Amino acid sequence: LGKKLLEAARAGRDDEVRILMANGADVNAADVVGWTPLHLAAYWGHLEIVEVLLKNGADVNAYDTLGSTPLHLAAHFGHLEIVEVLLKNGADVNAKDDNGITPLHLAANRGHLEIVEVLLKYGADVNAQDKFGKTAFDISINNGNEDLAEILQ
Amino acid sequence: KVYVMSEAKYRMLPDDIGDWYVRAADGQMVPFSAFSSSRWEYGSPRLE
Amino acid sequence: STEEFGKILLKVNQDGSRVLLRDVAKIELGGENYDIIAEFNGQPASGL
Repeated sequence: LGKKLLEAARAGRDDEVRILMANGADVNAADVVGWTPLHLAAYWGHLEIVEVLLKNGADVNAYDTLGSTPLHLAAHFGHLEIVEVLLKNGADVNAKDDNGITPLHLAANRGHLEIVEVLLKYGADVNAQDKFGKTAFDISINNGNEDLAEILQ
Repeated sequence: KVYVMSEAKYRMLPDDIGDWYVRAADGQMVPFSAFSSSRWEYGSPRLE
Repeated sequence: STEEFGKILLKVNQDGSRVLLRDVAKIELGGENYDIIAEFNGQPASGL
């Protein structure tokens, strides 16, 4: 039953996600790798389902077997609307995976300038380091994205 | 043929990556965890 | 992309400063050869 929700949240079947959670299917149902419906919704870029899942009380700081949150995925894959909705629903902006990588690190690395500003707005630690001691600035300088490096001083 | 490969039990879990050590020039053994980061993503198992 | 080739790390200096490929080279998309150039009525062109 919770399996159907994982598959439906991934597929973007907005209609089926509501029908399944009307039968009280586990909204924090994890797959083999530890991905919730909110992970699959954040990754594949389903805004309507992300909201519907969070309004039905989905763990916003749910983490996979490597410590990646839906915010990690949303930020990394240039999903501006989903990042905002997640952060509005109290998603740890300074969340770290098993590598020490943050939603800012990922957004910064792919050069999603709009998302970086939204993350900083909610108090994203700019000096936050990964396991290799790299900031979002270190990334921008190495990438040579001077537009992004300006925002992080 | 002669095939070298990990015994099944040492290549089943993502956490087994860190159990694998490589020898540096200075002679010290370095775990994969020291110089590598990992994350889950989606890709095709059959590209047409 | 040229962006990814540019940030290839050649070496790190003793003072911890990085030497990237873009610090010793220009990185652009360009012909395998610049040997064959065609014009159609004096206008820049390719063909088969």
